[PDB]
Amino acid sequence: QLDPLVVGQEHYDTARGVQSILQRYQELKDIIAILGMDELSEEDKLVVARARKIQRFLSQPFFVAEVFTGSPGKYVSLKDTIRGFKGIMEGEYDHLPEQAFYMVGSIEEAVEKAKKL
Amino acid sequence: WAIHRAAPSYEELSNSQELLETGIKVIDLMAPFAKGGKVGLFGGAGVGKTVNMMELIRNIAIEHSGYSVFAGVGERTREGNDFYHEMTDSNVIDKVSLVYGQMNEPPGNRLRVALTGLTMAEKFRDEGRDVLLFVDNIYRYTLAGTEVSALLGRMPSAVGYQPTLAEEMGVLQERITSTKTGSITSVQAVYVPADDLTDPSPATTFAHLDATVVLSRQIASLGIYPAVDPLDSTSRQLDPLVVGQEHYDTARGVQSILQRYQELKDIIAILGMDELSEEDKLVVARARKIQRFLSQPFFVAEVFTGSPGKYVSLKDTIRGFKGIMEGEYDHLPEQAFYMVGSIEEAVEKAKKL
Amino acid sequence: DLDLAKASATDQLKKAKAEAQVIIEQANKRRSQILDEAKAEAEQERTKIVAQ
Amino acid sequence: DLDLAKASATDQLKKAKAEAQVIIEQANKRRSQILDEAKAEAEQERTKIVAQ
Amino acid sequence: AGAKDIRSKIASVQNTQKITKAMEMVAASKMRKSQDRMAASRPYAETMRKVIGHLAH
Amino acid sequence: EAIAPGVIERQSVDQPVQTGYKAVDSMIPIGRGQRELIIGDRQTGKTALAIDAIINQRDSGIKCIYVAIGQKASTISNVVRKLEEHGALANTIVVVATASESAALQYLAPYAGCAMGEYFRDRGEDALIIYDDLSKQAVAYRQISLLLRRPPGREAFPGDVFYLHSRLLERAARVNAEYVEAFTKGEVKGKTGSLTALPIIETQAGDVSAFVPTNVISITDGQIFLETNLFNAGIRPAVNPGISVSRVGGAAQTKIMKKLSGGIRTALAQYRELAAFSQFASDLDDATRKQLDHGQKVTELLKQKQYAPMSVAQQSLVLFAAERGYLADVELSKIGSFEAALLAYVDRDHAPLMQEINQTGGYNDEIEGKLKGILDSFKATQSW
Amino acid sequence: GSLTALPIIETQAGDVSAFVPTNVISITDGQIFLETNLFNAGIRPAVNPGISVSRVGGAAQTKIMKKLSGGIRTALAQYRELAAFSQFASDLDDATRKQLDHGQKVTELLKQKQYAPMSVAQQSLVLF
Amino acid sequence: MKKLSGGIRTALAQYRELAAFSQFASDLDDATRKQLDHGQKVTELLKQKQYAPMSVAQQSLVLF
Ligand SMILES: Nc1ncnc2c1ncn2[C@@H]1O[C@H](COP(=O)(O)OP(=O)(O)OP(=O)(O)O)[C@@H](O)[C@H]1O
Ligand SMILES: Nc1ncnc2c1ncn2[C@@H]1O[C@H](COP(=O)(O)OP(=O)(O)O)[C@@H](O)[C@H]1O
Ligand SMILES: [Mg+2]
Repeated sequence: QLDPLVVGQEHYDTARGVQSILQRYQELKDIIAILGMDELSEEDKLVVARARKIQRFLSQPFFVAEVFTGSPGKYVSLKDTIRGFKGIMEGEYDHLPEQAFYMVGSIEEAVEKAKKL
Repeated sequence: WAIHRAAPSYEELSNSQELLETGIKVIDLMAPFAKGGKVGLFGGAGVGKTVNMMELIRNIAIEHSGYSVFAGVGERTREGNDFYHEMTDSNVIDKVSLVYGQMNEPPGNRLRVALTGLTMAEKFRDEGRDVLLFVDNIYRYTLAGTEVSALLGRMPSAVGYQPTLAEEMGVLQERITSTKTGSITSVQAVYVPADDLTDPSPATTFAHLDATVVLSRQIASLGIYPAVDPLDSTSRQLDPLVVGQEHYDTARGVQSILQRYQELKDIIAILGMDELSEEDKLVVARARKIQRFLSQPFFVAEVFTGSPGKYVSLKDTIRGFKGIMEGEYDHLPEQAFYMVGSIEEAVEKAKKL
Repeated sequence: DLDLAKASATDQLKKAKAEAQVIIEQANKRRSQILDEAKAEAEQERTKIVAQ
Repeated sequence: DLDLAKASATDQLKKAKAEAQVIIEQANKRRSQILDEAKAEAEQERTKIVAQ
Repeated sequence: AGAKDIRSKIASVQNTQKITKAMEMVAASKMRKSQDRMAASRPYAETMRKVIGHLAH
Repeated sequence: EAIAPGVIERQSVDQPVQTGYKAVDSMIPIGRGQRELIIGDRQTGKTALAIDAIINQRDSGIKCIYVAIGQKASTISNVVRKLEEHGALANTIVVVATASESAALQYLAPYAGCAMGEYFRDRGEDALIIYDDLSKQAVAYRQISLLLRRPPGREAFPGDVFYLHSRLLERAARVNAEYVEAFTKGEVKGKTGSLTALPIIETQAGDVSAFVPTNVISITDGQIFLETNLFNAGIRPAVNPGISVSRVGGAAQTKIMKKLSGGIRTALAQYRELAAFSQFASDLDDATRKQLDHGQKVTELLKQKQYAPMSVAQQSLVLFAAERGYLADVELSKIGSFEAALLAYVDRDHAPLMQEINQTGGYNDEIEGKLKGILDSFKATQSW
Repeated sequence: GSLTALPIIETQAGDVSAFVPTNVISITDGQIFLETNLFNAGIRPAVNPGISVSRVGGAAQTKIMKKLSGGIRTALAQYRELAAFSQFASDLDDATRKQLDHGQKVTELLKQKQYAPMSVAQQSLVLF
Repeated sequence: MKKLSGGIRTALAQYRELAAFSQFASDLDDATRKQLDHGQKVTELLKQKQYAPMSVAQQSLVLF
């Protein structure tokens, strides 16, 4: 069902951009392993940081997992998630620590969590 | 006696846990032997395995009242003949019973020779003695059983081995234990296929080994004999609850000292000596002394070193190493420890140097 | 200034000389407590050994 | 002069810290050395009663 | 995967380890030389600053 | 050979099973009726962690069963001598099939042990059963299966190597009072029985993704994963957070422990991974610095000696000291001493409060205040 | 009486850890490992020091050869890794330059035409 | 198309030969930087959407 016709051009494009970024991050994982991260070009150090932010933003708390983590679950509408990923990719949140994105429902909650670190 | 027998029942086993004083400093400190346990010897070639075996035979015959049995499962005939001679010309041949089934034998012989050796060791045990049983290669005792199992047409199993691998290994390794009347200790040479410690044969063997002493070409190259590697040799007897706190923490001390020196020496190799810190120079100066003190002269090695062989009790090794590590004896040179024996002889060697 | 340095001298030695002993006293106090635990436990495990 | 007094004060406190560590160290070493003797004697007592 | 691909990758990683182990030694020798050339540079500035100080202030 | 109670006869696991160890009692709780795999490599402390749970039931009314499959006879004799040394043997059944015995005794032993435990389960009592190696049971079954010429599957294990462990571990269950009534012909009213299982698995080279390890991870309700890198580093019990979970979660913890513990385990997992990158360098370097110091002191606090169980009261107040600050000043060298003193002091003075927290889940703002008071008192007036 | 045997084994891609090669290496008293990289690079015979060894060794060597051939093997084993370091390092220390050029002289010395065997006199003289 | 594709083959060949350096692109000489940046562009040119077929004239035009 992931076709421009079925899901709209905006959703499709955000999904494909996320895939591209994460794959580009996979391709660097071995050079990062051997030579350390300081050898990566400045353009490819931005790719890595956005890739990691995206990795964390895909996490979410579930109502059926409160028994494990204690945190309350979240329900995220589609309209509300393609916007957050468009933002993270376009860079409008590129000044925020990674852990601002771990286990939050919507991008608002992440910009809010960043205030507490 | 018949060679097929049942392991000692549950209530024959010794209700204690003693230790075997081999008389070698490196082993007694870094890899103590349990009386009635299994010891793997993972050294290669050109490192002295045969002379280590002869020293263990000599010490366990003299400083205890035990005999020994050597089972030659599946190895070259040349080594068997030159072992027979190296033993006949050191007077230890009267203290060991040899049984040989070598590479030139049908599979059945290589399979049952280990049981022959073991069932002689059991007769010596029933007399109340403490016995020592050498196996020339347990891996070939596994492979002969694999050959036989294929001959019988049984279905293959894990990675080419017989389906009964663990039971064939167990019914052997479960007969050498310390009984209320006596005990059989065993020193077994182990060969790891393809350099893989996960292959079913090493994985099945290591379930039974208590200690493990690995010989190193390097430690010999530096000239230290025996050539045991103190960082890779291990024993599951090294626990305060069994060996005591002072022995445990002395061994852990020397281990940490040597494993730091192992990298301070690389820092020296790349950046030169005086790049170090002064604390580290002391570490190096003590590590070299400890490393020298792990040498020992054997009664069997007199024909090479000329020095008389020494038998070092455990207490003396613990004292020597606590002293060398507690900052005592920093005032005498590292060559005063080399090939000496006790520390009370290292002081005397430094006196005359 | 000669007046002031003398006063500071006397006061600083006042602090240091006594505080050495107050810390040494804390040391001795904890020594006593730790030895109480040590002797009590070294006695108490005799029970386990005799029941064994 | 004032500063010499200051230095003597800090030196006294340094010595006090060193002695606190040394005394508590000896007290813990005593804990262990007492408990081990108690352990070995109680255990030989067990062995005697069992042999009886 | 498969034994052959993994063995090829192991060979290539050992080769990489060789290359870096060599670059380290080269860099250490060049560091010694480049700080000798650093020690050699002081006297000129050290005396020129004294002259400038005397003349200036 | 029997079939476990059906879906309608179960009941959700509620009560706690206390081991002696802060690590598992805090991060990985075990409830009565749970099945909790202890998995790791050889010589990482599995058998130790298991018989330390057996010894701790010495007084909590839970009968215990320990089955040793394929073990050396010397090890079994030693473990029996320890079970006797701490008085637990009078409360344990030992079912033994040593490495020398037939492959048909090794393969059938854990079923005998489970049949002996179901006796208590079905009468409304509680039991705990330990399968010493369900990796050696699998090997003995593989032998018996290959000797019958049965086509093998992956790693030469038979097709039904999953069913072998499934029909075994599915018996460790908790049953509702109606099952206990109907079974016992009405002799026992209102009680609920349970059988808790701790199977032990051995993994080669820490490979948590072989066949049999994964089958048993897919059969049990959690796993305690003992890592060898930690064990060699002196961290013992070497519980590796981030791979070990308890799928019954906090429902099996006492109220006080559930509160103080919280997300402590994912906190240590975060700390342990952060250490991977901070090994070289880090920014945000005061919050990550306090994060690191806290996590480090916590790991230095979670390690514990063998044969030293500590009641829920002691674990609870030590976790209190761990979480409400109270430990920043004391050094990594003193954590040990802090704990020893703390526990001796509280044994000396506040024996009643311990007697209360041990008798109940025991959490309230009243008890929080009592604990804070004890904490500042020990912290200031006691010098450790 | 005596009977010495020189069995020959073929390996794929120089992999020693194959089945038959690792059996026969475990049966015999040594191995002469013939390296393809040395052969195609004109070093013939392509004997590889370091990875080849004789486990009876000097015990069977004639006295003059035993005296004149003590250092050769380890010298070449070290020279062949020093030459592998040398590619990335120009401006080599003179101390190592001496060792490299000496190892190179000797390596050039040991190659030999296909059918020209040498008596012990000639071999000992050249090694002297 | 036979005329035009000959240059695409060689552009992608040289790009595949140089690709190893794409991770160290900053170090390269500009004489090869041009080959690498032409390879990346001819690679980005061969991307195409689904159900969007090109007549031979359009393919030839774009490859030209
Ligand atoms: N918490 C601990 N602190 C210190 N030492 C420990 C601890 N736990 C275990 N050990 C040590 O580890 C050693 C081996 O542990 P244990 O035998 O329980 O592991 P295992 O996995 O059962 O070994 P195997 O797999 O061979 O049976 C024990 O002798 C014990 O001394
Ligand atoms: N304790 C020792 N003292 C002196 N020399 C020793 C000692 N141990 C081993 N060696 C030397 O190490 C060499 C290895 O010989 P050998 O034991 O035959 O090899 P392997 O042990 O591989 O069979 C011997 O030639 C011997 O001279
Ligand atoms: Mg175990």
